[PDB]
Amino acid sequence: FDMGGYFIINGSEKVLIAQERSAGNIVQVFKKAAPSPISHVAEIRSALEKGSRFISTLQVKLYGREGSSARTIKATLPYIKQDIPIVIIFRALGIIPDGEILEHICYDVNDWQMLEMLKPCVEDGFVIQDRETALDFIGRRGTALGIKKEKRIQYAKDILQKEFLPHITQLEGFESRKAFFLGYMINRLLLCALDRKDQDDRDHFGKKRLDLAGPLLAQLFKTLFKKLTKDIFRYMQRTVEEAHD
Amino acid sequence: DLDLERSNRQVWLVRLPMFLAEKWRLGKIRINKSKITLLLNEPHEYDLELTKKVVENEYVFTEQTIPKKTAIVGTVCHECQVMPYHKIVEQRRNIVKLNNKE
Amino acid sequence: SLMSCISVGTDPMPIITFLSEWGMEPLEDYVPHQSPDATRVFVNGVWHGVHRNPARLMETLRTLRRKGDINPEVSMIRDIREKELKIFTDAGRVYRPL
Amino acid sequence: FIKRDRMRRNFLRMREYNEFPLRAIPKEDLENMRTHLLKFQSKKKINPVTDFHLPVRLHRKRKTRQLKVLDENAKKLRFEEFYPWVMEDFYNTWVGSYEAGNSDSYVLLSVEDDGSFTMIPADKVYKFTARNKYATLTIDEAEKRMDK
Amino acid sequence: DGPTMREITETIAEAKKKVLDVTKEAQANLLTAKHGMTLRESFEDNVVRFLNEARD
Amino acid sequence: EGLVEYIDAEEEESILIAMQPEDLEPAEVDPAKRIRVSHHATTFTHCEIHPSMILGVAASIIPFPDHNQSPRNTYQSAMGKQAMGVFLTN
Amino acid sequence: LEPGHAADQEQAKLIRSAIEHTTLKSVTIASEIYYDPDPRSTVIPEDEEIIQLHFSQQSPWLLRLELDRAAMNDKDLTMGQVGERIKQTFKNDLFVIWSEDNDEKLIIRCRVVAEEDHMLKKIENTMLENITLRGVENIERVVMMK
Amino acid sequence: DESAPITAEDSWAVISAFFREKGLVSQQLDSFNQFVDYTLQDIICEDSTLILEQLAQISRKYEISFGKIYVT
Amino acid sequence: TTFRFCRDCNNMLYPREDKENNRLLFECRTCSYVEEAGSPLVYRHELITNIGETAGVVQDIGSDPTLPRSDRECPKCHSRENVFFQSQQRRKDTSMVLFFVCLSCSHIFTSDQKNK
Amino acid sequence: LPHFSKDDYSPESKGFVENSYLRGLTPQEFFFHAMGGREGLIDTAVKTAETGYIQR
Ligand SMILES: [Zn+2]
Ligand SMILES: [Zn+2]
Repeated sequence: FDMGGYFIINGSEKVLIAQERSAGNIVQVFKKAAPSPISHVAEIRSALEKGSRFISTLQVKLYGREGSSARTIKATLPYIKQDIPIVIIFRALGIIPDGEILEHICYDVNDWQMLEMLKPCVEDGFVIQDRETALDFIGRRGTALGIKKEKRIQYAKDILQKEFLPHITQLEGFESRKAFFLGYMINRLLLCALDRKDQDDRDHFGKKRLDLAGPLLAQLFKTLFKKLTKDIFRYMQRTVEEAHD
Repeated sequence: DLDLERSNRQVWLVRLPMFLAEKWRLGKIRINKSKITLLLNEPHEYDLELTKKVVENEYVFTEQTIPKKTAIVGTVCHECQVMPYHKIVEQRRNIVKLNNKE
Repeated sequence: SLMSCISVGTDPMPIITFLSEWGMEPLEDYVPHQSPDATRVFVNGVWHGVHRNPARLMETLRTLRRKGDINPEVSMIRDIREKELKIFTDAGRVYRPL
Repeated sequence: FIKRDRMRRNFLRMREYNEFPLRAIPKEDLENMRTHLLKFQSKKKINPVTDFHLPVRLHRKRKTRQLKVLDENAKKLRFEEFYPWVMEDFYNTWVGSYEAGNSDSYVLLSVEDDGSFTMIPADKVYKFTARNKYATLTIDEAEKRMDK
Repeated sequence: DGPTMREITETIAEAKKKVLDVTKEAQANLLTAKHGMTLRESFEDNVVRFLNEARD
Repeated sequence: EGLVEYIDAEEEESILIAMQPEDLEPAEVDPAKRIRVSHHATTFTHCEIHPSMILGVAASIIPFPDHNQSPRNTYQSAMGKQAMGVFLTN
Repeated sequence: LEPGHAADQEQAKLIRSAIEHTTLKSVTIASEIYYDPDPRSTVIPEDEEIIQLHFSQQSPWLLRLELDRAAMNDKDLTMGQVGERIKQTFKNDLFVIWSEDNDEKLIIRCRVVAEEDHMLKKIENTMLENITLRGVENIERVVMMK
Repeated sequence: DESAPITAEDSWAVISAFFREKGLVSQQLDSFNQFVDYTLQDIICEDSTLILEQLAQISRKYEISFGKIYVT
Repeated sequence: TTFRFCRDCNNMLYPREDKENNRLLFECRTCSYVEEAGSPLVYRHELITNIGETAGVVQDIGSDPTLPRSDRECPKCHSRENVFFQSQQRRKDTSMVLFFVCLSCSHIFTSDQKNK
Repeated sequence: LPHFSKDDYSPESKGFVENSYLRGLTPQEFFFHAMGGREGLIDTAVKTAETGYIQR
């Protein structure tokens, strides 16, 4: 009748209680009832399926309360300090014209409301009209360790190809795909701002993920294995540097 | 010294299935006047759909600051796609879903 | 609850490979003006492309899901109003037999 | 109204056409030239290379014992070729970029004079963009003009 | 007793008919809410009031 | 053979589940039995194996928990984790 | 209330109409902007009736808006007293016209002495938010209770 | 017959055929077994390669990589 | 409100006042593309929004098992087989007026007896 | 619950328990009753936790 399903350490029967956490790689939208200038927040915790355990999270913010005009949209980027508008990021992804931007965000030409709320972002996107000036803009905005501009434009492009949206993939050339996904997130944010969809519920049990011994021992054995490799290499460098056997 | 050879050549772009494409890594196309097929060598015949009729702003070039030898081939004439004893191909497609590790 | 279990996670690669064989257009070739009524396909939150026939494709994936080819732990949802089709094969989900 | 626990005894007591051939070009021409694709991003339907005028030019623009990380092959060869090409005259500008995803399976059916066709496997595919239509910019002038 | 059980069944049944009638009048957009609340709030107050009245 | 299927909480949003099989599937009373719902819904895609399975391990020991209030089921579910008994034979 | 005016509903309706906050946005169904260069003549064929009446150097740009008659009832208002409020708000820089209560469509039009559209849009925000038609601040939903 | 509809009590049999297969605590055993089977090889193979860069004045290098892990 | 885009530039056409002929125009500030005006309307706010209540209506709406079924006949084809659902516009002041969707001609006829 | 239809405003589907403790309860009613019980326990716990601080 012994069901098993536990461990034995130092003669003690230890049990690993199932942990509970939230899921990732899902676009979420929430409201802000505080006097903050941000009205709706589009959070999305991006991470790979296996390895590294990514924590970077993308956020697309909608500024301006209801009633007031000039409600622009600005999304934050990792390693970049201040927030960057969505249209400028679209310029940095290779899409220069604005009709294509409105074609990626809103998928219905008959609807005039979303396109109407896109106007201020098309104005700031009119201020910066070039892809190279957008790459230099994100290069000058965040991460000042590049010093040189020629390395900060290519470094910013590598940020847009690697750190920007870790999921899907991290190779070069997938900027069109990420442009469509970004326009999808903006479509969900503005579509949630038009009172057509309720705030995303976090209490839905389907959006929750449990962790048994598998994931826990995966994180633990992963970190311990990394430390093991680092220590072994440390012994290698000590051996070749001190010149011994 | 880039030179456009002709560009007048008309080329058709094809999206092939993976086994025949990797096999190509000869047949006879039968144009039926708005439905065209393909009689491969023994083996199957394949209907190729007129994927995109008008296909402008698309061309084909080849290659023989660092300038290199560039040659222009021809214009793209029609966007196409090959469509498919099909039970064996369906079983092979069901059979590819059986990959495992040691 | 007495019949509740926790998923373990499978491999999404054979499913993504199987979708493109029935005409699943990639995402980079998408034009909303040439295909407005196309149903978006989502695999673990990743948008790989759309498809202009979600009925026959969904019936195929369901029939192949009931025969035992695809792991039953994978949960597939087809939101009609949202016009989406989410596919979840990640570990941690709690399911129950019915 | 009671739990039936005698199921062991109950179960024990109960049980016109036109055919044209295809051919594979010898691999010598495939070893001489690599076939790439062209796709424009200017919305204008026509835009041929004859209307692109001439001369058309497409050209590509102390420490002790330590540690290295690593990297693989094809990704490194694609990473070292980070110089995109451009086609111009002497003015229209077209600057292309890689597409990568549209590799997969792409076979070319080049039509010759006869009804037969010549199939060539596509190496890569690039998206050309018409650059510098309006002709304007600024850099620091736009960084100071955006601070108003 | 039996007759009391039938009187309870009819009591609840009458309240169910009332909630169905107010439900049809609300779906037909024939009921205007009072000042201070909306249509859904007044409808829920009427349904809850009828159910608590039948239970009491 | 395609006779039973697992369903999480995400797919549960897009299915219609029936409680009892022989009470809600076929199409059409003693006053001691409880009053149930009707079978006006036709598009039943799935059916519950048995409702008594929604309870946990501790609540399963409760006799007739339907006729008992919920907080008593919780208190009994808490006292069931400390009663004297025989855990194993070894 | 006062002991003299007790058990009276109309008096309480006057008190409620004297303290309950009301704004111009409350009565507004929609607004729209038009380019109409000639100050007097209007391209719009309907509003011509208004043009005929309310008339008998300025901005070519027109700001126009429509009110809910039900809002004009629930919150007792007069197109006249509204136009009075705006006129005594912006004073003379903004010319004003408003439709009659008899009109089955409530219309209000306004003009001014880069593009004029942006100026009008600013004035739109001021109109909706910063105008209170009647009632003292921070008072809502006055409920009659016996 | 064999094609007759089932009843409410019959469902209990199904539940039996469930607990005979899984067991009351099968999620921990399946998750742990899958961890031992695949997670070990995945963690070992995902970051096994480490190289030392040696300089001399002719360049030199060294490498250590982990392969198939073995459990006892 | 339903503005156009430039040619080649594809940028939005900001309104430009024509003081010479005194008429509205549509310009692109990047280039020199200015087209005439077919309407004096420029901006419409529309405060009280009533659209979006019937959102998300698809050709395959009749195959939804989660949706209910009614027996009321259509005013057009007179088909008693239809699927009804309330407004899709989610808001506090949204009425509970049903929306009937016939399963034959795909017509959307409501149940409001006051205003139709 | 996923056992009823969408846009259902009937009182039975919205939480009305027409059965009694003498004849048992249905699952869709026992679930809501469990929600009310857990809510009662949580509310009592919070009222006590704040009652102590107020007392001090
Ligand atoms: Zn332009
Ligand atoms: Zn009809």
